[PDB]
Amino acid sequence: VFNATRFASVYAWNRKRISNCVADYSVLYNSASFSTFKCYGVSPTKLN
Amino acid sequence: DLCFTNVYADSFVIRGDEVRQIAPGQTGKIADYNYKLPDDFTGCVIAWN
Amino acid sequence: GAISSVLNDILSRLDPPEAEVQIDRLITGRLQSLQTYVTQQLIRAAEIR
Repeated sequence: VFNATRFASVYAWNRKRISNCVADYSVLYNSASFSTFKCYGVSPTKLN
Repeated sequence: DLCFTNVYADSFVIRGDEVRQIAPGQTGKIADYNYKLPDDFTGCVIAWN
Repeated sequence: GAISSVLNDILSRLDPPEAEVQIDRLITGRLQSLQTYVTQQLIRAAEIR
């Protein structure tokens, strides 16, 4: 989803489900490629 | 009128977007690596291009 | 009025400065739950006396 060649529109957004895996969020929050990272109901570092 | 004992005026430069990390209790590339403030911070911040 | 009743679900989920806002709601609620209990038993202790 992050490195996807194509995204959808807001008219119909792509809800890609994830399950049965290890979610290593370290390469997403610590990566210097996102101009915004806003964790509302959770801490961004506690996710790992 | 109100006054205090001491003050520690800091001095540095950052990008315009990175000023949002200059606040009590932030997180990012500055507050976790370069320059961090306390959650109970008291003072005034000023900047100019 | 908090996100959850369990503290570890707030400590292990949120940052300190955002948790204190939620933690304070549980304290103010649980403290009233005690004063209501102690104030009633003082009245029950007068009937028994």
